[PDB]
Amino acid sequence: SVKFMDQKRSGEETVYFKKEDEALLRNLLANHPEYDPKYS
Amino acid sequence: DLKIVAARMKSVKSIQKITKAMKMVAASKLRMDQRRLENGLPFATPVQKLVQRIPVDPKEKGTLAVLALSSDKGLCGGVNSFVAKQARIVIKENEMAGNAVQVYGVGDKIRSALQRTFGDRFKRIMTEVTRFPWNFGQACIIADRLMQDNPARLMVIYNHFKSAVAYDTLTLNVLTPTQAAQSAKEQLNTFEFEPEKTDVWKDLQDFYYACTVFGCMLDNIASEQSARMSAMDNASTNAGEMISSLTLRYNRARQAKITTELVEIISGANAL
Amino acid sequence: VAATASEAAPLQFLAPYSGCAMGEWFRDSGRHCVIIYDDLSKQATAYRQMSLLLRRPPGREAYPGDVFYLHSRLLERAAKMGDKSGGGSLTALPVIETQAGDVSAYIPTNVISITDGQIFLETELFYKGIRPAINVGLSVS
Amino acid sequence: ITTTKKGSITSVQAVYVPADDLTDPAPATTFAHLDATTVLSRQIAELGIYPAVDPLDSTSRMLAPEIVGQEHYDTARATQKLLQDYKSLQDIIAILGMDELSEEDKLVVSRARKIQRFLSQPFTVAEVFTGKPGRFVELPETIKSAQTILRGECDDLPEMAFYMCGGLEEVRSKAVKMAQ
Repeated sequence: SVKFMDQKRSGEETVYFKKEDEALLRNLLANHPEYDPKYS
Repeated sequence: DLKIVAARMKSVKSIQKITKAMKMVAASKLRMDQRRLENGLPFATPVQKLVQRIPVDPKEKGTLAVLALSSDKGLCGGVNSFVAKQARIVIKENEMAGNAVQVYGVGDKIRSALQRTFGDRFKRIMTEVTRFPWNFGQACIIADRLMQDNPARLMVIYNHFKSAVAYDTLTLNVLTPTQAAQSAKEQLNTFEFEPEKTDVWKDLQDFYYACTVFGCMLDNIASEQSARMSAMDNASTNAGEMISSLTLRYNRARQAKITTELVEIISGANAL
Repeated sequence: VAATASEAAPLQFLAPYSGCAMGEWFRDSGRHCVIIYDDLSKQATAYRQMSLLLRRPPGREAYPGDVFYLHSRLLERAAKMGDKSGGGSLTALPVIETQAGDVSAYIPTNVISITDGQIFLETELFYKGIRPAINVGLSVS
Repeated sequence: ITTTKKGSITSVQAVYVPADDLTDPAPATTFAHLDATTVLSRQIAELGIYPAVDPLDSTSRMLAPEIVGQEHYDTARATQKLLQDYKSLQDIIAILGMDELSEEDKLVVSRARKIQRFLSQPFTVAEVFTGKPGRFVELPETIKSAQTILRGECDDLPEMAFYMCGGLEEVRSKAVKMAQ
């Protein structure tokens, strides 16, 4: 119950925020071109 | 030991608390879902009855398409279990005669239930439908997807919401254009169609598909919420029982620790 | 045979043995007698008292190791003598009080390892209304 | 107690465990001297299973494939894996329920309950307080039955058909009689 809940929580959070990080990495360089090395 | 039992008690107490909270939340959601049903069922019943006047035989041979409605969240009791059971029954009954079966689904639970056994028959699956409130626009998309893949016979599996503590699984043999062209529609001759029947039938049929999906999904949602409340009740009760047992064990271990430490001190004091 | 709470601990430690000695007369004579002990655990507590006051080393739940020998001395006298030893008998219905139905404790398990049976009683069945509250899946013979 | 070049002593020792505590010094010390082990449990006896052997705490040194065959070894290890996978779900079944589980886990639970009930034998000496006659069971029949239960050739049968039946022919006959 303890290790069960802890590992379930860790996996769920990991998956959710991995998806979100994939989307943010897709949409980053457009909205912040000052960091984009294409324009440097 | 002690740390083990204490940690377990803490976890189970948290589980019980969250379970009661989710119970109240599900009760509120069930109120709103009953309201949605009471407002949105009259929109669907009339055309369904009008086309159900045309009797559909479920023994017809042809490419069957099974639309199984389900949920995306867990802790819904066992409604999706019964849905998938009925779907397996239907597939195993209709695949013997030789009817090539296709499977459409709504929700990830039916997908997880039937992936290993009937995953070589899926055609199109939708999910994340219960995030926002159910609406006719959500149903029209699924109806259009069904019509673009026009099969010879369609079945719809869902859960009827009888009362807050009672549901019922059903299967709707749904009419299709192939089954409509094979009938002269003599049963509708009593009805005066303002446009001619041949011109209005395809639109009445699309409306029928949409209304069917709409009503079926509303009933399934209500049944889901009722089962969720029941499951939260049972889980909180079981958590209380486990808490009682763990409390007994904790007190036993506490007494043992005290006695052991004290005996150690005394034996070290008398060996001088 | 009364050895109550106001009485000293040696008398509680004895009284079971005195009752068994009174029953041995019927057993040897060929007469049949039954002895009931209320509760044996109290006797174990008295023995624990006398032992700790003699500076002896405690053990599990502070009970010494000579508790099993105590109860077994007491209970092995209950016997069905043979055709040549008169033919008498001596039953024994010892009684034990648990705490929250725990029979995985030390004294209950010490006595279950000595007896030829078990009659269990529950608080659920006694609070519901079922009286005598004799469970049947746990009770054996 | 030891086999030597002169003769041999096989020994079968019953070791009490006070207060159901296996961490007590006496059984803890005794574990180191044994070549084979059989740990009985009260949790399993309350389910009516007899002999109440816990097959996970039980172990042995004569299970390797260099002594027994690889079919025996593989069947035993598959059974142990199954029972451990069932043990790992006890908490989530007690709190939430079987409905939360997937289909693989449900199949696992079914086969684990079946193989638990199948590892239950009515002895001859128990006839005095059980009534049912004794059932001697050879080893190859046990292995075939375990193989069949693990493969999935006995999922159609009920769960209470494996209780005190010995081999599988008795299980199928009892399932037939229970169909009525």
